Amino acid sequence: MIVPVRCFSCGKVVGDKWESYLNLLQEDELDEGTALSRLGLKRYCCRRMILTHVDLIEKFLRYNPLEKR
Amino acid sequence: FEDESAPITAEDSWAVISAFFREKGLVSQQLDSFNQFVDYTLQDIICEDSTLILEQLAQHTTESDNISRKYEISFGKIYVTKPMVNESDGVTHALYPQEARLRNLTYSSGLFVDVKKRTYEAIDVPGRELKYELIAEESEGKVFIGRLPIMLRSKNCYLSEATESDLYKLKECPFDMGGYFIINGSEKVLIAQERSAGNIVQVFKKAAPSPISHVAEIRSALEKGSRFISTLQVKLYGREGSSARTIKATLPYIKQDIPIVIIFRALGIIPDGEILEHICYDVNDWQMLEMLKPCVEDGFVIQDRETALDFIGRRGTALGIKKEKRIQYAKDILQKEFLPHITQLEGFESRKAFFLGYMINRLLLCALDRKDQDDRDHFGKKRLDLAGPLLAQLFKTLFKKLTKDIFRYMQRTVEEAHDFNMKLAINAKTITSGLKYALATGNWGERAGVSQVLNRYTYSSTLSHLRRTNTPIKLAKPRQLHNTHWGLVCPAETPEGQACGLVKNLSLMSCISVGTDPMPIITFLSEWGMEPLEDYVPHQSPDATRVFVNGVWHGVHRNPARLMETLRTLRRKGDINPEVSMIRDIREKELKIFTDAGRVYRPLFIVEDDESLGHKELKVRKGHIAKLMATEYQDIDVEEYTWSSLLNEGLVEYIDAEEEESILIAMQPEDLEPAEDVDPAKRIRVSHHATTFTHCEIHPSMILGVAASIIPFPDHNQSPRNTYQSAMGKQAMGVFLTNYNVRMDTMANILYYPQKPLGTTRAMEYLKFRELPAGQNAIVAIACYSGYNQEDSMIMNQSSIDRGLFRSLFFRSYMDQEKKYGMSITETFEKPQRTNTLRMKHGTYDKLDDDGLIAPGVRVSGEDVIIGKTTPISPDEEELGQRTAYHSKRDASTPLRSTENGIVDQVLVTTNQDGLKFVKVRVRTTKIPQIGDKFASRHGQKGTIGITYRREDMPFTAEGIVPDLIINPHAIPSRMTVAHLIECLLSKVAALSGNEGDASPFTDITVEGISKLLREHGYQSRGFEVMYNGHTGKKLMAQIFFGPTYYQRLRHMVDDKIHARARGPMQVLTRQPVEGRSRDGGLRFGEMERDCMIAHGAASFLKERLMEASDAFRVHICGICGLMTVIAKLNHNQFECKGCDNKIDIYQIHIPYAAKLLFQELMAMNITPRLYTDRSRDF
Amino acid sequence: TTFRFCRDCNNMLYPREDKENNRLLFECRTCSYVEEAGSPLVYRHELITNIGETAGVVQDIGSDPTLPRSDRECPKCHSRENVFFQSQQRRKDTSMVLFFVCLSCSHIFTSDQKNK
DNA sequence: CTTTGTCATTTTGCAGGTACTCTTATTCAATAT
RNA sequence: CUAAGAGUAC
DNA sequence: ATATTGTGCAAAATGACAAAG
Ligand SMILES: [Zn+2]
Ligand SMILES: [Zn+2]
Ligand SMILES: [Zn+2]
Ligand SMILES: [Zn+2]
Repeated sequence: MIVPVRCFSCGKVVGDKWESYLNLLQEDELDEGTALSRLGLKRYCCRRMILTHVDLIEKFLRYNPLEKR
Repeated sequence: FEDESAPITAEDSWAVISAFFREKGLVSQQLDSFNQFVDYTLQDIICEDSTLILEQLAQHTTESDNISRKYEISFGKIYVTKPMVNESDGVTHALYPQEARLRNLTYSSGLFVDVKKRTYEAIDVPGRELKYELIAEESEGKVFIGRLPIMLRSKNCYLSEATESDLYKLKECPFDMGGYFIINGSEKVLIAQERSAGNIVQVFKKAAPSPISHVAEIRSALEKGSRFISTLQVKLYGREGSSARTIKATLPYIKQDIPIVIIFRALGIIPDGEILEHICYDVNDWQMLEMLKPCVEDGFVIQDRETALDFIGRRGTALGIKKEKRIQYAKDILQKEFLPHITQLEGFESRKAFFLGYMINRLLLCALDRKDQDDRDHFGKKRLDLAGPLLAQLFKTLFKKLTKDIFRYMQRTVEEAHDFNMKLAINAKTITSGLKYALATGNWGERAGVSQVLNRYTYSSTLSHLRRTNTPIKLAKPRQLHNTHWGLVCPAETPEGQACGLVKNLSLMSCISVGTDPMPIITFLSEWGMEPLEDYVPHQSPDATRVFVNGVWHGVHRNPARLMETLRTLRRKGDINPEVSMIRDIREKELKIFTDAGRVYRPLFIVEDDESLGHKELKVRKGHIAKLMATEYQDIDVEEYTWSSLLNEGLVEYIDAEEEESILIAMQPEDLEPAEDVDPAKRIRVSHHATTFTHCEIHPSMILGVAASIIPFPDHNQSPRNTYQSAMGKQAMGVFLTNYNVRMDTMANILYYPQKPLGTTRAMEYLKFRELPAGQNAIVAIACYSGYNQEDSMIMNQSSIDRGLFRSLFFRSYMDQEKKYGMSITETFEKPQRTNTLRMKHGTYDKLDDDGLIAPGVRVSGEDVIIGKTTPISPDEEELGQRTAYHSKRDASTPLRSTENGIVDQVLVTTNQDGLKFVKVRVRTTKIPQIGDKFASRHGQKGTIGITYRREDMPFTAEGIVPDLIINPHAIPSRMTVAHLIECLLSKVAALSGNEGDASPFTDITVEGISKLLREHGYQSRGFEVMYNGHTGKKLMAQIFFGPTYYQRLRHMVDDKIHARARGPMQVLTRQPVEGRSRDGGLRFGEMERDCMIAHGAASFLKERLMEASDAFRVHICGICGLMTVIAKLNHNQFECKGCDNKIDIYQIHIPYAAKLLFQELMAMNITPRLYTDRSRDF
Repeated sequence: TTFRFCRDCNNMLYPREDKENNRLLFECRTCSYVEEAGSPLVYRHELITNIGETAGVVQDIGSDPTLPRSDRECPKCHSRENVFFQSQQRRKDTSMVLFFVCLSCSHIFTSDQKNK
């Protein structure tokens, strides 16, 4: 849905690295492993936390708001 | 690449597959069948029959009115509109599916037909033939005859042409695939019904006791006619040792098995030699002639066509034909009931005689041990009726009902001389209600379960449901996975229950033909040299191939090779519809062509000589792959190159099970096409040592279905584990649709953080599994840690749960309408008051505001009222202690489920079709995993949580990593789930390197390479890690298998199963506890539980269970008659049995109330179960 | 058995005893057509049948892609290539002897040993 | 002449145990008071 | 409430 | 305008029926 705040296994905060991760993938044309290493994700628990995330909230944001102010 | 005509590689075929799934989609068969039905089948149903002629004779007592009238009604073209809804106020507006779903409407569109009412008149002159003329009243005027429900995304739906942005605007998930109907706001899917094909001759050996040894039968049927089933059977009487072996045929509407020769002479073939030529095509086959002599000896007594016709007519079961007209009667039976699929016209007696000779020839071949009896399980002999044909036959019946009603109304009004009105003639409610009833409830009529509620638990669950086939349940073995099921249905996806094998799922690339008119192919055959059957004489053309089209022997050909070559060329260039299947059996010298609907087929690469390279090669080359890649990349300017382009240029072919008998398929191109130190880690493969291939598999992994395509490394698992995972992934919890927030579904479950698998297959990116995942990558350790994961239990990390592992949202929607019990007895949504309401529930009404609905945001618990409704009743009644005329309202509120609780997410208020207000209340709660919840890997390794440990108590590696899950080692060896271990290793490598593991089944990925990559990353090559005990910090003597693994949270949670009952509601009839946990019911103490208690010898406990725990009833009997007919006034202390006239010979007994009911039911059935309290005989 | 039909009405002919010459004589049962019997045999019954094992052989049997190929000697062409298949007599007790068709001369030869 | 055993039909009663959820539907239409 | 049906767990 | 009435075993039982006195 949206990037988890912390890694499930160890508890490292990875919710502040999603935008940096996407920026590294897109702007710098780094492959996933090097981007994950650059962000500081060394244990493969954190690496799977960020690597396998599916950002469904974007799809949710396409529908018009139910209660629009 | 650089070379345009270079051969493709095994990696290139996925491009082809992508193109296929770009043009077809996952539910192509549903939409195709429905579009075929709407475009052509409706018009055929309307035009067939549906010309109501009523000839009102003059009935002239006097010649002054000797005029005979003839009123005819005919139906012209049929118009089907876009889906629209009526309204209480009468305004009609367009209806969209995400209004039908919310308002419980039916996504249906009106049907109109152009009715032409003609009237003819004739002068009624006796003797003179009547001549009818128009009166110039040629009135014509479309009329509404009902509503056809529309399947979503079909050609007649609003969403067919919608783009992604439009779908988002219309509140429709772009991932939704359609292929289902909306009936009363419920999504209904039509399961493909399997049946045996028609117009196919099948020969079967019979059992020893029966006097008939072999039976050759055809289930003849005609698509463009009345669609009636007439079963012809040709039977060979007498066992092998018997001497009088006579062949007899079973004609319809005949009470006896007529000998075959009598039929042949009736059709017009008098000489014995001509009959034998019609049956046996070889003079040298004297065995068949010897076996056939008894039949002609039997029919020697008839030597004339008229005589044989009379013989048949005498046997006629109608028994309403005079002696002279029996001939005509027999003729009629031979013209309109014998082999209907050939023709219903006359002058084709030769064709039917030839077909009968062919059936007898097949039967004799089976009896002469020259061929085996036909396999009933051969999948090419089966057909799948999809939404198209099912709705076709249902609508045919329903429209026949409506037109019969029209004719009856017209006859009644002309007899009674009343005026005629079309609006009072047509009752659109007939068609509308019939279709709505058939789709709303599974029963397909006026079979069961034909239409089912679409499964929306998970995206893959919906995909699997939309491709499901059911076989209604002979001497066959239908449950087995047949050889012919290869590439058409999933080898491992079927329920474990009674439906095992009967319920099947389509392969990924399998499609069902929708049927085409065979006339163009017949014209092609006639033009290309097919000799007509009428002037066919077998002796002058012995080695002639018999050409069949849809089971109709149309003629013979003398050069079948050229005919097959040109037919293949025509189909490959698109001149013949690709769905048409053409089989050439060289040994039997036959050529069959099938164009009918329901045939299941799959696509394959075409292989030709390719003289340039001097060896067989695929027709597809790198240039076509490049064009497909370019088109795909453009979609994500060049000429578009789609799957249809591959089809048209003769690059890929559609093959069904029947044609698949006559081809050779290469498993993979790169290894089997080219003419012929190996890695020991790779699996062993055989070159087949044969180079005559005609086709190549696009990819072997395409033999799997939707659910099996999710399994990582399915070829490294025991097959039952694959079946278990296929069944269990539909229960996986994920995100079923992206618009779940605007749907008021009854139940919905969502993961907080769905994750795509680290080990993923190539086929799952056509299933959108990476976009809508149904699981999470948990760090799993295989260890005997604490003994709390024995016998399939699991240890889950409590700290992982605290941080959001496998957490879920759960939505439940309660619906409530206000109904008109009378013209002014409307129900009212309100907040009922104890002062003036009856039977108000014990829950709190305080959370309702003044419209009778809780407002979103309020926390609700079990038994609290969420919808407040009252119904008016008749006042001025006094009872119950506190019932007065003020209590004119009876409570009809809806409380929240007893066990459930949560936050009211949303409430929706609207009006129904009738215009009455109704509401839907959706309540949201959070399911957090706990002890007893069920989780499973993708390999059938199901298990519940035994216990949860916090992070400090879990074992840890030198890097501080702790597992999310610990599973027992003992689950591995017996089950042989090697794929689980391989997927864990591959996931560890992928997580370390940042790539994605390619866990496709039949790739050349070995554990050796994964181990080498893992070693390069700095870990032990086999996945073992030195772990430390959490409690003491000491090194564990054994190293632990450790790594990420994809797990699904299943729908079975312990909080939805826990249930206990001390005392509660009792059933009204038997005074026993009610059934079900939703009703606070009691547990069944079955028969064999009683048997176990008997074996234990605990009699008092058994009595206590059956009497004090369920139903103990004290009843009175008298000592004279053992009946319970004792009037007992306990307060007055007066007992009396009328009849016996006694008042002191009474006893009371404690018996189960079910026993008292049984004795009373025996008495009501005229039996006296007299009960006596003392012995009258010695033991 | 080599049955024959009447040439007058195309009906079956049946055996008949003769007294003047004591010879077998085939006669029609409806038009009384009479002729001599070519052979004294009038009935054959095969308990163990050998024919039908090679049934379905056609001049284009080699065009079948499902049939397996072989390089065994053709004892009329000495050619390598040929197609082969097992006995077509579907009795459950038949032998597994193979039959071969040369794609050049269309000579059917078996892999049997006792017969040779 | 009636048994007499004998096959070939007719009945004919059955078909694991618990448990959970949801959906629909309760005779249609014409006539007479 | 009753009934029928469908799906499912061991 | 609304109530009222137009399925596959497999054992058991049974019947038909060529031989026997
Ligand atoms: Zn971590
Ligand atoms: Zn009494
Ligand atoms: Zn003759
Ligand atoms: Zn040869």
